[PDB]
Amino acid sequence: KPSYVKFEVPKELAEKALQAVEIARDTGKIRKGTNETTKAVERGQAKLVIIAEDVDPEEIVAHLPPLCEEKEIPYIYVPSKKELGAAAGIEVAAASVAIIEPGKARDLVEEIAMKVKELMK
RNA sequence: CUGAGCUCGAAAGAGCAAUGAUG
Repeated sequence: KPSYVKFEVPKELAEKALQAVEIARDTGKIRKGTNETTKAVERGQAKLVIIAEDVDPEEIVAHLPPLCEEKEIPYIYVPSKKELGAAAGIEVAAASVAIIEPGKARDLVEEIAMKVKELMK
């Protein structure tokens, strides 16, 4: 486990976020890679943000949790950049992803957003 | 900013790329 995990995770919650990224992909609005993830926040209203637990250097995503406390935005880690990339519809690894519109996945974002907001306290 | 594309020979497939191709 890296230095920037602000909370620990079972096999669940991070796998439910992985299949949330799939369902938003064509049915809603998704943005790809850590720069587009960072833009998604600063343009004022992301819906959620996803990060890979296996990043090296780890310091390159360390600006996302702080930025997510300034913007009141909820976030969650998933087991690898290579399975995050696959979920996002691409074949290169992705250190992070952002949700602009959940599509079909509105109520799937809502039930995990609520649980993120408690395991963060 | 855009945000996925690019490099090559043949009968072919490998490599680069969201840790950023194109512009």
